Amino acid sequence: IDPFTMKKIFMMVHELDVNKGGMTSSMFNRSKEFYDADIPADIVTFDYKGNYDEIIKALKKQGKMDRRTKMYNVFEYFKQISNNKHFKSNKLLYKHISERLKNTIEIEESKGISRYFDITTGTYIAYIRKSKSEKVIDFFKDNKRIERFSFIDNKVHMKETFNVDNKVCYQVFYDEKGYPYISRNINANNGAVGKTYVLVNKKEFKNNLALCVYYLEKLIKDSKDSIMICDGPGSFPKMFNTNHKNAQKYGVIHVNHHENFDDTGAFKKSEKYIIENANKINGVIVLTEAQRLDILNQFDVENIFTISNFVKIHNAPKHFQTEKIVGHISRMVPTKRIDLLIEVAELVVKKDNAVKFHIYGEGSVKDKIAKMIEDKNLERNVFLKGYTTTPQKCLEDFKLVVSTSQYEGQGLSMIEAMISKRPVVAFDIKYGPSDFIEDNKNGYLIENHNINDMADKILQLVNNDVLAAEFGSKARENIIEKYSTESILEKWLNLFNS
Amino acid sequence: IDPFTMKKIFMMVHELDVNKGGMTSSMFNRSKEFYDADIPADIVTFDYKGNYDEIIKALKKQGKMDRRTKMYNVFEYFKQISNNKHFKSNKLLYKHISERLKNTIEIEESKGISRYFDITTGTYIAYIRKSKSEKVIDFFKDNKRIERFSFIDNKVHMKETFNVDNKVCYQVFYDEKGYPYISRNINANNGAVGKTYVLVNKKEFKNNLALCVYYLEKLIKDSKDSIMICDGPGSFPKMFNTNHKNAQKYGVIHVNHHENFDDTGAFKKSEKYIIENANKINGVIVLTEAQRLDILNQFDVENIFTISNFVKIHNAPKHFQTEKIVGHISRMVPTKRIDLLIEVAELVVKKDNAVKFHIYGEGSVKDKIAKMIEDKNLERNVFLKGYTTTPQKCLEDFKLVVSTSQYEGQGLSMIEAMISKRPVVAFDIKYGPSDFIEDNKNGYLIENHNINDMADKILQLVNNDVLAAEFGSKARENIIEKYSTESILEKWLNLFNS
Amino acid sequence: IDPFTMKKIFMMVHELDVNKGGMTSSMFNRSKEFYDADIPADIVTFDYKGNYDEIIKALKKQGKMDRRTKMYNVFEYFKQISNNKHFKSNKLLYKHISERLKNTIEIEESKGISRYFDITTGTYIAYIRKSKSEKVIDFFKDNKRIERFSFIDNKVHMKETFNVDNKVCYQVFYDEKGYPYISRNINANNGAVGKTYVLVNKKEFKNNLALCVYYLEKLIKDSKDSIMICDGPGSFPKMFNTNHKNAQKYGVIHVNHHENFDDTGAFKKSEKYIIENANKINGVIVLTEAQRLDILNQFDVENIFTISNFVKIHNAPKHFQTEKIVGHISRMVPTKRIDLLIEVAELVVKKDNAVKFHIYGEGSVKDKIAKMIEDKNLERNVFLKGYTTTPQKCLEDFKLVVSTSQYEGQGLSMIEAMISKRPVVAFDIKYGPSDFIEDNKNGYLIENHNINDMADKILQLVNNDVLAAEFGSKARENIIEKYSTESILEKWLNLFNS
Repeated sequence: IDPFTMKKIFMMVHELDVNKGGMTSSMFNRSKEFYDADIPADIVTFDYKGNYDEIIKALKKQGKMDRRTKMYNVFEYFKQISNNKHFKSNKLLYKHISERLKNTIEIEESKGISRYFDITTGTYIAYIRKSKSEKVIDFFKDNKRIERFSFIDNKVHMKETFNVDNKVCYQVFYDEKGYPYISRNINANNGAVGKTYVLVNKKEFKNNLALCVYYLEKLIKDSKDSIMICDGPGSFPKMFNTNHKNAQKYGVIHVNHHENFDDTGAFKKSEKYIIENANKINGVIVLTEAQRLDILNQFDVENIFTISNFVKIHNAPKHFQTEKIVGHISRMVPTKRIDLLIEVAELVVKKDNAVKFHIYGEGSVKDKIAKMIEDKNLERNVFLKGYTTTPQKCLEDFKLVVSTSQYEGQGLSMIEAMISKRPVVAFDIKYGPSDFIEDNKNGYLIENHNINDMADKILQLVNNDVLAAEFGSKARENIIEKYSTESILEKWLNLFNS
Repeated sequence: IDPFTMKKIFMMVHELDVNKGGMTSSMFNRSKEFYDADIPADIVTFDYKGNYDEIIKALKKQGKMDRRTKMYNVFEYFKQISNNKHFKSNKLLYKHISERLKNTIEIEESKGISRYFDITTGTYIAYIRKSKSEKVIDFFKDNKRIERFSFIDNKVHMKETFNVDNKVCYQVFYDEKGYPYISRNINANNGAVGKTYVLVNKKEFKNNLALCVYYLEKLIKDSKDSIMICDGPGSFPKMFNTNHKNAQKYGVIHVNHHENFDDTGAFKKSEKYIIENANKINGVIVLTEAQRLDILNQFDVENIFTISNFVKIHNAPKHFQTEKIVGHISRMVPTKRIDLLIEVAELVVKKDNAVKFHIYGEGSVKDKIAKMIEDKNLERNVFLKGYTTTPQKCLEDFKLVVSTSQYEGQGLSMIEAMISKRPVVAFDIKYGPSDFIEDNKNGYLIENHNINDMADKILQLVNNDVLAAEFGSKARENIIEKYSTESILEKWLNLFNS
Repeated sequence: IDPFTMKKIFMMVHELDVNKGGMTSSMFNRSKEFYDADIPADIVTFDYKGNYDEIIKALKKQGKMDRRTKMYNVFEYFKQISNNKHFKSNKLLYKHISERLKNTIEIEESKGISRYFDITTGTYIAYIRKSKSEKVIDFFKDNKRIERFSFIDNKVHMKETFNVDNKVCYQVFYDEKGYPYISRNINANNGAVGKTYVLVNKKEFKNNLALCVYYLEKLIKDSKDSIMICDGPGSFPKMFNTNHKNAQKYGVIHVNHHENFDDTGAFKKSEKYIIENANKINGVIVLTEAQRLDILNQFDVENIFTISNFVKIHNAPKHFQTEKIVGHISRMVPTKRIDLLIEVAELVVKKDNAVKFHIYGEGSVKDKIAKMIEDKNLERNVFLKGYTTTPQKCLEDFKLVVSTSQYEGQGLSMIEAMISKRPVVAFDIKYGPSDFIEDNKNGYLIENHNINDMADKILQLVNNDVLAAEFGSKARENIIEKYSTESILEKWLNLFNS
């Protein structure tokens, strides 16, 4: 690959945030590898945040995002156009705000929260809340909130309008000199973005889709060296609909495409739309051959390719754990079936008592598990430890780990554990686990409903230190041979070259 | 009749419009005949239209309204009072509008539709739509429409106010120099007019009824030579409630007074109110003796008189049609039972295929007929040709015509067809057809449910050219002897003279 | 008692009003007796009225309130603080109002009611209603009322804000120079007072409870000579929650504490809260030993004391009535079971016809009694005479009187009648009647469901003039011996001294 290649990759997803994992981790690391191979791979997002600067800076400070990865955001782009049209700050905006606050007395609620009342009439005028570098000002009309101005570092970046139910129905974004550059309608019911007005260019759009199609045609040169990769399934139409004639388009599916918990044969509606149009773009990528194989029968398309996530080999713990500890790391999600896990930890501890179960995670499964834990009185064995910033020093504490998930794209959490020499006991589900857990040499695969069979193989190893240690080391080394950076990279480059 | 008579007739109805037929046609022609006999007969209306000038001009251009017939409208009257109180245009109104639009940028939607956004705050200010000589300006508040200004020739004539559901709850009417002369409350639910404020006279009224009672006492001199004729049943209370001591009052009923599709013996509520008060005014007029007869038993009143509509004899077609074509002209209305018609055209064409059925009309029966047409697969026989501006050159194309109506006042469409020498096959219903279709000499009457008996007599004549031609000529000439202008006029004059 | 004692009693209740009886009568007279014994006893209220001055003046003019009794009201207090901070009238408030009314025409509705419309646009601006010394101005926005300014003697005292449903959601109170001193949120659904802003002191409160707790700590010196008596059960938390360490606190229960019409054993929720905290204050007072006795078992507290209302002996009528008249005085309330009364007056008059039944009262039982009266056709015997300002000259007209009440605190109306030498026939209910009607010496007690037994003893006396006269005189004198001022007063003083 030409160190001076003019190839560039644009990887698309709705938003980035701190403490948001999932495919964005896969995007971050994938960007890192492309740059290492001298192909810049940046990220494109389509949502509004007044503090994206702080968010990206923090993602890089925490080592989650490679320093070379840029994020291109649609509102930032028009903000930058607006910044270069005015050469004088919008004082009138501040005057407008200041005028509405004159003739008021202040009544404090607490140190950064006060209300303001007209001193002639006693009418409720404003609510002001201040925290650190942020400030919100809420204006009232007939004692109902109508507007909120949001500030960062004493500069307005956003104004919101509220309807009779006190929900947002309109937004304005201001540039760094105080000028409005975009406004847009919000449907108060569901929060869907509607008509979008690009004020700085005197142009209207039907909605954010139309806005971003336009943005991408400005952002991404129409050359065969421009590569677009859409990871966010919700964002695929933005890519699909541009008028690029020469730039390449790929869509990546990160999850099982079958609808969750269905016997109809139902496919998730977005991922089905992406798959069905595979022959209208350069390619749809899935993480396993298993999934690629299922698709080629099910659908009449051919442009389906298998490319695994890159895998990064962190250093293993210095010490094998031997205390009968076994943990679970995950978001608290229905599809990871932690409900079965507690019903196996129930089983393990009726038979062997000194085993305990450490659970890290946050989500819609936590407080109906906590209640599930002591309904059957098990919280001196089963522990629910909340969120994990450092889920590698949690791996060191574990002898083995468990996965009761029914639906995965690849199961990276299971791979990541094997890297720390911590062997895995998990369901034989699609897709992922069947590949990198070799039954009886680095961890166990069970067939997916037999939580009883899970009892045996789990407490087997929680009292066999040497088979615990040897399998984890066979689990780490297996990963290294199976998922090499150079192998993945090559599959990418063959697609781009055509 | 004195060519210098001071008699004048005021004929009342809610509104006039282009493409609105029915009794207004009867009013138009009736006015024409009264003027010919040297008695002016003008029309009074009670609704608001900013473009009534254009509407009346067009009605006269199209030859629907006699050039001598004036329309007196209640809002026009107060508009004219306001016009003579101010001698300087209302610049402040335009300044008010212009002020709210300053400091905006424009964002086009299409060539005559743009939106306006405050350039300091980005707030949505206005929507402007322009077409030819008309313009509407919509102002927004918290991103919801609150007001609409309507323009004709760049002059405001109306302002409307909108509630939270974006429905009108208040209206203002402006005179030709821009001054508000009337405002009024609207009930957003049903559109009923409420409190009405006559600003130019500093006076309030309970509602449009009270307003128009007042108007009529100003418009119509209280002399025995002032004659009021109420045609619009909805407008009867306006007439009934004035304090005129000397002016004559008549009400005309144009329809069957029995409630439609009823077995109770139910009378339409308005027409019952008019009938019950017949002995409290000079007279209630119905179009047939049949109907007059039914009333005199049913009710304890005597002032019921029969006077037919005037009938105008247009020139007949030069040629008899002989192609097996037979048509239906009507609004698409439940009471004209076109449902039976298609179920007779079904019958005719199972027996004789080369017959086809041309249907002109628009209404609430059209798209459940179109579907009814091909559910039984008949659209190469039965044709639905939309609206008719020239329903006489449609008469020429026909050999005969059909009426499946169950409820009529007289059945003028059936008479009008006979004039074009096109004989009629229609139900023997009340009221009208029993009079001017002589069974077996100019057309057929069937008894009203036997659509099978209709099959026989219809396709009889669609293949008997000479009985088709002779009956139509017997149908035209019959009309001429039966309904003469001089005969009708005389019945009117005897009422007025008493 | 020291004529120079620094003892003072503060008696608490939500509001005072004219034509509002009940415990406020008991408070009025109780105040009178304390002052006579040289201990000032004033009243504290917690609601807003712009005309409290007129109301108190009228209560004293009518001899209902002792001239020495002051009323301390929470809003008056802050009004007075505001009055002493400004030394210039708030002209801007009047300018604000005047500005919104300029450029309008007036349209009269009647002599004190007019509407105002902008003369440039015709928009509805205001509604003004004037009566005597009061005026309200309503302002409109998009033809919906948003604000009402209330005036007394041409000075604003209140401004109200209206929501989309035209209900109050915010109030402002202005001082006598026109300055806003308090504003507060109203929940439009139920009318509950919320966040309260004491503008004159730049301070906020959670609600009226928090406001009044604060008020009472300012109003009532924290000394053992400050005595707080809470009569209004709704107002007990205001007293209970102050931080007074030294001032005494008593709560008085005026009614049966059992929930009305219940078989569960349910206690009225407020009175239960007061009773349960009896040992946390100086004492809970009930009107009878009977009720005190029921409580000491039912609850685990001891600070329950019995002290009767003071009783005032008005002069008796000069003449015994002997016409068979027998009356009922009461508010028309479910708990006084006038339904049974009419079903005894039914019984009395089937047997003796010349007896009639005079009923004075107003309430939620009147119009389902009127209908109940002639459904059984009895209004030439049973009479419903409306409200009574002079219920002593109604006592003179009566030979005896009746009470069918199931629930009482003491039954003062029954006592008051005996004073006029009018003996009572009433149910033996709790609490009260068992004490001061001695069965067979001054009136009759029946057991509470036997309305038939009531027939006998009633018409017995309506035809025994001498037993009617003698029992009433035994009824008057009994009261005098039983309920002496000095006896009551002494029970109070022993509590205060401890």
